[PDB]
Amino acid sequence: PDPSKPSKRSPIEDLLFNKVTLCAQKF
Amino acid sequence: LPFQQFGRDIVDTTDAVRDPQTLEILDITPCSFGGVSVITPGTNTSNQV
Repeated sequence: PDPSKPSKRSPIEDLLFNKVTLCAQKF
Repeated sequence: LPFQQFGRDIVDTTDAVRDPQTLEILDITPCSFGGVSVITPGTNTSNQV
């Protein structure tokens, strides 16, 4: 984990979370 | 546009309308709703929920 990042995530985890991208209304 | 009256979203649901007299564009949002969950301990312990 990287302490500098506010979310405390590893760089590879950061790229994994940014790579995946997800309507969302009309209940 | 001047010839347009209603509006529809992606799933063909009305979400806008033009006032017949004042000719204003009004948004429509459904009133709030949702589920209700009840949290309780064992009924032999207490009756608070």
